[PDB]
Amino acid sequence: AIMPPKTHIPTTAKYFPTIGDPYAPINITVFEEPSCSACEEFSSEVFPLIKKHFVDTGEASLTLVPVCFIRGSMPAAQALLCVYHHDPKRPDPEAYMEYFHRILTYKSHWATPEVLAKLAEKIPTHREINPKGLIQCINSQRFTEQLKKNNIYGSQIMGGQLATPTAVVGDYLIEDPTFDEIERVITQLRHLQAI
Repeated sequence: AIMPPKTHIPTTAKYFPTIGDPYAPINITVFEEPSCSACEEFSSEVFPLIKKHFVDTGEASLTLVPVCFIRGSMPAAQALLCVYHHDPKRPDPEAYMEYFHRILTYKSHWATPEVLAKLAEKIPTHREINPKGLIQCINSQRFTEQLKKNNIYGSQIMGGQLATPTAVVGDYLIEDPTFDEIERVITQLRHLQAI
């Protein structure tokens, strides 16, 4: 009830939209924009492989951070965080990511609640996601200030390289990442760990 203020921006993966083991030695942190054209191939062909090869093995933690840089994306950005927080008790990144993926693979005035609500249907949650609640949360623009933290966070992280998709493996920064690039960097990280 009465506690100190929350951090402006968290210090551990546990408190970011993350799947896998939060204590894991390696952390993959990905930044994506709801409208980025280069992210469609990534979330569809690259992101799952990251999950399968490094996250499902307990080798890495996978964080996905949303950002809003081009007009028409804020509604979708709102919906993402609206779904991420569909349950007051527990944030479920699993629903939030699958929702994201569905948005990235969707074909400038595109982001409408109806389209955002339809994509949100049948979404797997740990006690279900309602359209009317989702539409209300989008119009409310609850998470405008949050997305500003994300933009500034991802910016300061990339030294201004505000382009997506951008994945961060350990302390390494890979623009327009591929699976080979990500794997090649992990091979180095496993090697340094071995040292």
